[PDB]
Amino acid sequence: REATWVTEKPLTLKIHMHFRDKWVWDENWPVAREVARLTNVKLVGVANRAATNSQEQFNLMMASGQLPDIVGGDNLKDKFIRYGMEGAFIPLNKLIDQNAPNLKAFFKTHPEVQRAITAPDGNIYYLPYVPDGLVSRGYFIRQDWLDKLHLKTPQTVDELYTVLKAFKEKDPNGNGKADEIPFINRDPEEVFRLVNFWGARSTGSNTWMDFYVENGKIKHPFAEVAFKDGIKHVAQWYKEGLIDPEIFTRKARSREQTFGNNIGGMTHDWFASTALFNDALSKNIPGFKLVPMAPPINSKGQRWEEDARQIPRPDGWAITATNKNPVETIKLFDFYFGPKGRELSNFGVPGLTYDIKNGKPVYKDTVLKAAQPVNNQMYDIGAQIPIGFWQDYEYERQWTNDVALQGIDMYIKNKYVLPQFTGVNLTVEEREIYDKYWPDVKTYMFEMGQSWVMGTKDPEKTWNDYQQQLKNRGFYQVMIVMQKAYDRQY
Ligand SMILES: [Ca+2]
Repeated sequence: REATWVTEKPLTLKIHMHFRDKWVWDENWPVAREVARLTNVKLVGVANRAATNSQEQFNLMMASGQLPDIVGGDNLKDKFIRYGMEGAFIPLNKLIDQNAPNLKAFFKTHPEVQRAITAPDGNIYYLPYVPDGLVSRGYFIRQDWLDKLHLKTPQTVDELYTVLKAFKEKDPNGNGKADEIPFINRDPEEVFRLVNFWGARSTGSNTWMDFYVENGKIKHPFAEVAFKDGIKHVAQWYKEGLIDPEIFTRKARSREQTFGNNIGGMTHDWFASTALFNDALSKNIPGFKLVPMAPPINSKGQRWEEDARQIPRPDGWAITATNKNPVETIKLFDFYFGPKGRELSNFGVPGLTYDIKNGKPVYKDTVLKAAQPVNNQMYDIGAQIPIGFWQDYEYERQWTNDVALQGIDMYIKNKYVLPQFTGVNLTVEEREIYDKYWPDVKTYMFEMGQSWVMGTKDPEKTWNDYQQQLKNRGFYQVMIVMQKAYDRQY
């Protein structure tokens, strides 16, 4: 028996949580078992472990019969809202005010967050993953390769093109082989962000292919003429091999592969984990020096850093209408917003991954000296996972080295980060159009995007057909409701 118990008799619930296309909830996780012990509530996963698409799995579950008790994961906000209104997920407003003091307090002081997760009917259908921090990604380039080739840090897109071209043809790793890949990225979507170099947006926030606002008008990056011209340039860089040919397939371990084998020359990724490669590779590649660099001046004469930490993220978990124990569930959820629950969800297990010293959670040296970035380590034990939790930046500071810190401070000080889209609140009627067309349009945009990048389709020759399809697929119907909602507020 524990004072943190949310129920006297032991309670086990089923959870479907497939996330980031490669992970599933594991009751075996140290963190999970630690929370079970402290709350007397144990969660058992039911997600298909051999799945490669989390979203597909959510749909599969939505059509596999009786739903589990809890559903969680990344990029589920729209599904939580859509099916929440359909009655698949229950409203949490009441449950919170009456049984979740930690959350009621959090929302009271975080009105923007509460608004961001509220549905058109005014109901809260899930608890979000709430990131902590300001900046997210930044550009990194091989300083040792620049020095080896006697090149200066590229300040413009034209200078960058010359640098990447040199990386490709001048054998910087000096093994006499043309094995260098100028630009690499673990996120395929970052290839689309390259259009920034030519004054075109790729997304309005940390949420991929999100809308943005410009002079009181809602716009979507993939529908703009600037994207047509910008993507032509990206396609060219891809054809010339300046961009990793496996950009859409490599994914997750692109850094360990390309930097580890000394063939990657530049990327655009999160500061902390990316800078760590300098420490992880120092022994094998002596001169290895991956450093942050300001965004190059684009075709519009500006240095853009389009990405920023998003608070909250469209990630989290909800309670299904089939959950026979809703009050205990919300209490379990509330535990995560208390001091001990938040600590576990961020650092892992005390005595395992960290220890309390001077009263503060302090990571063990075995974790800090590991070859694997600290967040990857947390994922392995059930921490820093996209459930409904409040991230604590202190967990990140401990493994943010001086190189990363310098880059972070440079971006903050120089204000390269573009204003982020804070979204809009649609009425039920407006949301109906949104849920009917947006999902499929988004899918189509990505597909067209890859085709343009890989040269299987010429953006110039297919633009009119593309615009016609966006129309036929209801994209402009979605755009109109978005604009009506935007004005309804500003
Ligand atoms: Ca080489």
